[PDB]
Amino acid sequence: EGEELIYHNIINEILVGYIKYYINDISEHELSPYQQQIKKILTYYDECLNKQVTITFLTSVQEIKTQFTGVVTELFKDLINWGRICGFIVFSAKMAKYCKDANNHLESTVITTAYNFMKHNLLPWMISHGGQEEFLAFSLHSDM
Amino acid sequence: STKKLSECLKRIGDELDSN
Repeated sequence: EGEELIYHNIINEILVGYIKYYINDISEHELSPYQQQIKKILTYYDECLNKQVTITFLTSVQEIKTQFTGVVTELFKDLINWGRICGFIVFSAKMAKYCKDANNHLESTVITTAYNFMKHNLLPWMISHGGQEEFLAFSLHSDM
Repeated sequence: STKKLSECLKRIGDELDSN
């Protein structure tokens, strides 16, 4: 209703929306204008990552939490920046895509695990460093 | 593994955070 509503709106726009489009639960033009703009840099991050290596894994809610937590907590132990927030989002989308693929009905667990982490561990950093507007400025970068 | 994926996610994120 208050600060929770702000935090909920930010995470929904920046994280949940892209995962639901990476997952085919939601079409491309179901996205807010803010979302297809930042989709570009998330999409580009995904392709940059697929050059590097491929991901293959998860059978239980318990296994999603430990595997997801382990990676992301190691992703930000060192430092937090908008570039690795992209990787966080992207990584969250790739584990959700795995779930809807296997039709295990665990993608919901992925979204909620990523949401919880971004709220507790990332949102104070992102708010103080420009938040939603900055990630929008971060999306432009070099259009090569 | 998992520790190596992070450093991949890290340095990619680091490369995009440039300039």
